[PDB]
Amino acid sequence: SPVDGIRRRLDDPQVAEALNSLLDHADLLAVLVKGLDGFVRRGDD
Amino acid sequence: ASVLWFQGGACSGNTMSFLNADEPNVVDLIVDFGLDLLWHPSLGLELGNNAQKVFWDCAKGERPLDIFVFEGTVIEAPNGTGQMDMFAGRPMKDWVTDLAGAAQIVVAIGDCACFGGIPAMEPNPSGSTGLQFHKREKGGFLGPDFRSKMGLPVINVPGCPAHPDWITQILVALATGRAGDITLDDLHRPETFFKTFTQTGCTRVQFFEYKQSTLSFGEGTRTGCLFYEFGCRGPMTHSPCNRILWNRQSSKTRAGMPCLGCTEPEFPHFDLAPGTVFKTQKVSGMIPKEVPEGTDHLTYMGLAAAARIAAPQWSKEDMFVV
Ligand code: F3S
Ligand code: F3S
Ligand code: F3S
Repeated sequence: SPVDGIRRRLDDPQVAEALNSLLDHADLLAVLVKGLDGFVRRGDD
Repeated sequence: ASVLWFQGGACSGNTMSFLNADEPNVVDLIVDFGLDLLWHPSLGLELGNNAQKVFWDCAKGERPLDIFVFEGTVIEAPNGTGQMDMFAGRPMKDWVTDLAGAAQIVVAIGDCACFGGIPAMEPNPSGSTGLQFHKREKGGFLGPDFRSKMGLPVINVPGCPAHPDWITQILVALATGRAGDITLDDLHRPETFFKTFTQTGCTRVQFFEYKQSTLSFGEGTRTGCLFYEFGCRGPMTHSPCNRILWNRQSSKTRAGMPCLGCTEPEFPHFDLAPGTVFKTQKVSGMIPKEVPEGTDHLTYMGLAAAARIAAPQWSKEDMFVV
């Protein structure tokens, strides 16, 4: 199945390691997108 | 601790500022801190020969002189005679020589005494100079190598006038056994007051950071920093004017007046030449001739452009609102 095919990558070790590393520095991604949102809402300023 | 306070080419502003002292106030300083004010031209009871007796006893060592405070310039004109400042039967400069040589500590209060100040502005008709400085140049009237009997150079409490705390807290420190806590900078100013800048504690530093200029006086000073259009010397001037507020209320910069850099030995800067009063001298109309202390025009200007582009909206609006 397509969705179960991605659910299989979820239990794939290397894929899991990379995703868990993305969840490690998730804060940084959140802050950069928040910074971009901020910059956008101050783009007129 | 006996204190003899003399005035040379003074306007008595340092005395008046001193009289504004709070914590301690001047009366409590004179009475309750063991500082025996032998005489002061604005406050001493003695006149004429009784006053001169006090002065001569201090000068000749008949009575101890712990602190000689000198306010005003050492006037040397005409022709080095000092007769444009005759005090108690002598040129004031002769009194200065004797009493500075007699005192345990010599304190020059105010730019006039520290560095020559306003009277030393060209053409300097009075031949005014400071005790140990003429403007930035060390030596003044007493010479670069003058030391009081406690080994100190002239303690320069600059300002025009000095803030009362700049002298009173030094006097309290001397009176409370904390003389050893007093460190002096290269201009012999107490570092406890003169490591900071006027800008330190200025209510407009955020505008400075974001390069938002006050554009006009009056209500125009409800926003902005005075550095760019009014020649504020705050960032080039060592003082605690925004740390220890004047009259326990304010400071020039808070009020909207540019700091004139009066604690600096060059004061008045540029000798108040035309175009330099309440104006920022600029190169090519954009670059200040003088940048903040320790900065360079290229990094300053680069950071200034960056700060302008990233400026928040509030930095571009009135903040000292009614
Ligand atoms: S207050 Fe007056 S005594 Fe000199 S330092 Fe300024 S002109
Ligand atoms: S921050 Fe304040 S000290 Fe002057 S340079 Fe700006 S008004
Ligand atoms: S002119 Fe002088 S009193 Fe303070 S605000 Fe500037 S150092």
